[PDB]
Amino acid sequence: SEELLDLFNRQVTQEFTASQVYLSASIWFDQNDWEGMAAYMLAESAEEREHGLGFVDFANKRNIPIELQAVPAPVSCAEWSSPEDVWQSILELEQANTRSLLNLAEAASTCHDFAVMAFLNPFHLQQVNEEDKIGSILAKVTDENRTPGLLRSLDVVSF
Amino acid sequence: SEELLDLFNRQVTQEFTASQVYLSASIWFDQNDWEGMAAYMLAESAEEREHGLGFVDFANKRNIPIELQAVPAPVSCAEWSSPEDVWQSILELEQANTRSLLNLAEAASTCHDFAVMAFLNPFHLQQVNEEDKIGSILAKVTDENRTPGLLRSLDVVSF
Amino acid sequence: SEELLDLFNRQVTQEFTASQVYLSASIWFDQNDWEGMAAYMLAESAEEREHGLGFVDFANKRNIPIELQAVPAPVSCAEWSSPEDVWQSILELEQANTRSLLNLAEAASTCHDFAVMAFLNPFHLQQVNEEDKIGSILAKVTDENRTPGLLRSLDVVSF
Amino acid sequence: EELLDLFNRQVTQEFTASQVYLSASIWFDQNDWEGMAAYMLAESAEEREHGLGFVDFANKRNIPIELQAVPAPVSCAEWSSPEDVWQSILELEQANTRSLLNLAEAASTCHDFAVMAFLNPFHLQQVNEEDKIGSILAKVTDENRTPGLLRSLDVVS
Amino acid sequence: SEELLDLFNRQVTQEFTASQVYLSASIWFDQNDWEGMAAYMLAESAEEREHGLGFVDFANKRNIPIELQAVPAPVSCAEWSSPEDVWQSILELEQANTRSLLNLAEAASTCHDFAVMAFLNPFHLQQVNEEDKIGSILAKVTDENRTPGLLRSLDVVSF
Ligand SMILES: [Fe+3]
Ligand SMILES: [Fe+3]
Ligand SMILES: [Fe+3]
Ligand SMILES: [Fe+3]
Ligand SMILES: [Fe+3]
Ligand SMILES: [Fe+3]
Ligand SMILES: [Fe+3]
Ligand SMILES: [Fe+3]
Ligand SMILES: [Fe+3]
Ligand SMILES: [Fe+3]
Ligand SMILES: [Fe+3]
Ligand SMILES: [Fe+3]
Ligand SMILES: [Fe+3]
Ligand SMILES: [Fe+3]
Ligand SMILES: [Fe+3]
Ligand SMILES: [Fe+3]
Ligand SMILES: [Fe+3]
Ligand SMILES: [Fe+3]
Ligand SMILES: [Fe+3]
Repeated sequence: SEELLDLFNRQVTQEFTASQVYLSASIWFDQNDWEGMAAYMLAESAEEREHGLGFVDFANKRNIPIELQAVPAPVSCAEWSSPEDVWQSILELEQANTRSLLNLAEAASTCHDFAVMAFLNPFHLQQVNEEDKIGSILAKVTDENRTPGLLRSLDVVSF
Repeated sequence: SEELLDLFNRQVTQEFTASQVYLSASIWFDQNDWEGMAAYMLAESAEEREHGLGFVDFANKRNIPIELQAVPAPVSCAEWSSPEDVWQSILELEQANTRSLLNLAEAASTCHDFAVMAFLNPFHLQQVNEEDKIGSILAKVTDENRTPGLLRSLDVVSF
Repeated sequence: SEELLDLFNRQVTQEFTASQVYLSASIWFDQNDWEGMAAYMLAESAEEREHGLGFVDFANKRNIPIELQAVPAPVSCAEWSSPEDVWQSILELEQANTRSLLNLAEAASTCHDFAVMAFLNPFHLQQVNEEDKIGSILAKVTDENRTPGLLRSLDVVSF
Repeated sequence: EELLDLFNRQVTQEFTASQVYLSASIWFDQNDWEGMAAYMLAESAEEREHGLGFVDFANKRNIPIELQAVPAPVSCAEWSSPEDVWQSILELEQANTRSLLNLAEAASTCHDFAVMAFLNPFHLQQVNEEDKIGSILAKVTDENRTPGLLRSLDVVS
Repeated sequence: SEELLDLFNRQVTQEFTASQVYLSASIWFDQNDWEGMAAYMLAESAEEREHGLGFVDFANKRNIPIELQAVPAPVSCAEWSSPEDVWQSILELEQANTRSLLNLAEAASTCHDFAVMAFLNPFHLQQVNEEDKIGSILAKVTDENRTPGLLRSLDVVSF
């Protein structure tokens, strides 16, 4: 019971942690003049914030008390020295959002909490699409960057 | 007091000097068949002329006498043998426009000339955006030109 | 700063003093059948009251207490005998308004009151425009009035 | 090529004229002739467009252009009334016309039919311009015979 | 006199010869799967036909008898083994159209035939723009083809 409350609460922190990692990725791309990839990251930073606010709003409706935790400093921007490194961290970040949601669904399932299971369904399916989209961008970036300059030519055109 | 008059007057010459450097860059790019970069430079040549005319118009309103100086021949087109060289001179040129405006703001500040400080504010912020935009283009051009031909393929698509 | 609060209060008084002086000019012009110059003066009497109202609204928001002072009786109308005299008094009035504003900005700058200085900026620039416009009308009035009846032909035309 | 040199000098002459027009705009604004000031500011932008048109044709025709300094205007020092300013501007347009005719004579000697064709609309624009300027100068010279009267007509044009 | 008739007549053959060379270039590009460059050539083939018909129409109006000559087989498509070779032949072809028009203008000039000189003026200026545009495309193609594959990537995007 309490475990469900705790995992709901942790989900909000995970989505806001992901919002800040995406903002860090936007900064790294703008600082290195990848304005197209920076705008994509900034849009995802706002979207993850929206995911967190949806969990807050449902929790309030369901009388699940939310206590906002610290949103950790992103520190993957330590590692990053090329756009591949940034997109690989973003892929790992979406995988962690997916695992957080599955853990939460498992707790709900154990509790027979059908309303929380229902609420999570569109997020499970969102995550499938997000991991697919980021996986695909990572593949494109890794392939284009085999030729000097070429990756730039595709921040400019796409994004 | 007089120093403020002189620096106002010099600002007009700096913006018209920059207008002519951008026209020289347009010529170098058209002569070398970079029609996209040439059209960007020609647009900036007109914009710097507009900055100079705004300083003339304010000076007339504020009874700061303007005496138009010679606009020097651009001679950076000596150096240029690749688009990187052109964009690097343009970056240096915007940095000199920014320094000219800051010197002018310092004189105004010393004189407690609040109207001239206010007038300069949108130009300080314009310059921040211009140095950022030219820095970013220079980075893109330097990276694309690591592969023969590739830079061309992006005059054509962007610009 | 007592100085800064008093000068803010004084600025409201100066804008309302100027409103009344413009209304006095409108009466002189209407009495002497210069209906075009009267309507100009009436529009400016309303604009200077809007300036004073702008200062009262910002003072209220910034917790600057406003004590409304008397708006003195205009005295120049006792001595005006031609349009040139009236326009010369309005130029002087505008020069006063600008001095009052620069005094207030000097007090704000000493107090490092960044918000008050930022509020004043559009008024600094408006005064450059108003002094230029009045000085140019005064110049046209003074030249046209060298031929009998010619200035009348220009209240009728412009205004 | 004296042809090449004259084509470069034409760019410099148009930008020289742009600056002389801007200097006339400033003398008029300083002296509260805002109407005549706006006419000269428009001409200053038009002359810069004539120079840009020359640069563009030279780039297409592979005529190398090397931008020269644009000399500071000096006729403002002597102006004391609008008639002086307008008289300098008529002299400036006569100089622009002469520069175009010198370029056209070299193109004709060279049998450069493309450059002669390119110049034709500029020869006709100069006729129109010298006419308009000579007409305004005549109107200003006549109106300024009565004190104040010229002013009364800046404000109405 | 007769020389003017002959050179008018030869101009029609030159424009129709150029129409067929452009059609040959379209075929070579379609056969080698350069559909963007093929469509440009086909458009120029129709345009040169239009230039020839304009000369026919003026000649009819001016009572210059036209006798249509054989339009020669294009045989530059012998040489061609890369798009650079095609564009270089097209540049040479526009240079020959320009020379044909200048020869014709010289004959008209000698004859003091002011109507034929006037008629040719827009064609002299068309040619300046055409040689500039083809020169520029040739430069782009020669530079892009320094990297395998890259030129293709710009038939697809431009054209
Ligand atoms: Fe997302
Ligand atoms: Fe997304
Ligand atoms: Fe999320
Ligand atoms: Fe996500
Ligand atoms: Fe700019
Ligand atoms: Fe720009
Ligand atoms: Fe500038
Ligand atoms: Fe700039
Ligand atoms: Fe006002
Ligand atoms: Fe006003
Ligand atoms: Fe006021
Ligand atoms: Fe006022
Ligand atoms: Fe003109
Ligand atoms: Fe001109
Ligand atoms: Fe002109
Ligand atoms: Fe064509
Ligand atoms: Fe074409
Ligand atoms: Fe043709
Ligand atoms: Fe052609």
